Amino acid sequence: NWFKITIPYGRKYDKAWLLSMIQSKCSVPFTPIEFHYENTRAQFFVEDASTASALKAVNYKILDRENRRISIIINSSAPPHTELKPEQVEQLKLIMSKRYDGSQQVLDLKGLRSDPDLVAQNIDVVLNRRSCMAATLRIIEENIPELLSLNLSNNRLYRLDDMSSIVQKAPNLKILNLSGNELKSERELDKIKGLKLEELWLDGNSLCDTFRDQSTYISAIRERFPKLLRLDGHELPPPIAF
Repeated sequence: NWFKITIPYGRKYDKAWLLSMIQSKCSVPFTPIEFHYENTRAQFFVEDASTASALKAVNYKILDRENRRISIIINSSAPPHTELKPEQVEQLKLIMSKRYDGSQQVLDLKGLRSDPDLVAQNIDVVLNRRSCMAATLRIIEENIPELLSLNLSNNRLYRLDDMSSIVQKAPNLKILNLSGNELKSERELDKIKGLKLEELWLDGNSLCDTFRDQSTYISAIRERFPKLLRLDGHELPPPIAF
């Protein structure tokens, strides 16, 4: 069992001074295996449960030059160098904001991968990646609870299960655009069945070549979203009840 020690604002101090001050308080000798900087914070591992405890007891005990306390956060963790970095998120978060229309609550995450402003920053927004859509939805839940329309077209999406918790994160989502993706089956829609969509776009997905006529297509989709009014830009015939 390993532990990862993080010192927020570690790059604000002399590596030498810092590590020494820690040891001067830590009851036992330790060794920073894999010490490295990752933006302001300093990080290193500790392959020992007893040590980690000793290290954690050093938290809040070191006063710095400008009279601030130095904090040490400790969590157990995997191995040496085996996901989204804070920096990627505040970035992804920032981009998302620039593409949210407050007036109509519309988040446009269209073809995100080919974006100006992050033209090679080296963070390639990959929404078809589980961890990333995870982060995305998480930001929506925190910052845009009242989201009404979400555009996720052209992102090579192929497994909607990754965004199946959107039902509870975006309660009022009514419009969803999934056109131009890599959905193969009709079954994928079942993972987002809970949305009370009024509008939906699926064209551009191979799942369409699954039906022989619009009649069947609309029935299948409406089967999941009963109150659907528009589909692929076209208005649908009022739902017939029984």
